[PDB]
Amino acid sequence: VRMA
Amino acid sequence: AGPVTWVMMIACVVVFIAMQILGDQEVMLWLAWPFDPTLKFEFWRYFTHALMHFSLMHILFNLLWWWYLGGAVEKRLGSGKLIVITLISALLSGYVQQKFSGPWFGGLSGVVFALMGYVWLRGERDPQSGIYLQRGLIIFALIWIVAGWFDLMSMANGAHIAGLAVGLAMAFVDSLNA
Repeated sequence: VRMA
Repeated sequence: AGPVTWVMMIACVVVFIAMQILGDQEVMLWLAWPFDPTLKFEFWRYFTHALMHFSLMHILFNLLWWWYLGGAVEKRLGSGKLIVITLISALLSGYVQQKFSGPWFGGLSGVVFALMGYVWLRGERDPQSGIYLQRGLIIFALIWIVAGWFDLMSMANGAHIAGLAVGLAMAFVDSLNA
């Protein structure tokens, strides 16, 4: 998962 | 500050709290950008990805910026403006993050980078609006972008640049109609  | 600033901070806390009770993955299953075209008509997902955060510093750091910059947009440009900056930017930044790296991302920072872009450009071209971003933050923003390009973490680099771009475009247009 990636964090915007 | 405003109703829209506050409604959005309560949404992200409520969702953050659910991610803590249900687990991230469970909440991601429902709020994340469509991962499978069958889900493409589940319209809330083009937006809801924005409400998810994955640690407390994640949410705090985002709500911080959101509060500071979002409240300023609502305060001076009205709640309708902030809504429109939020929606278009969550949608477009989500869209580009998905192309960059697929649909497993979340956070409000795409919307934030649009806010930083709007507040800075609008404050530069139309100082009459009564917002502006201090240079100390436009440098912190810039460091922040590029620190995602090098990753020491896991940032949504498509979201940052897409949001950023959206906020500069909206601000440009708005500083013509001024």
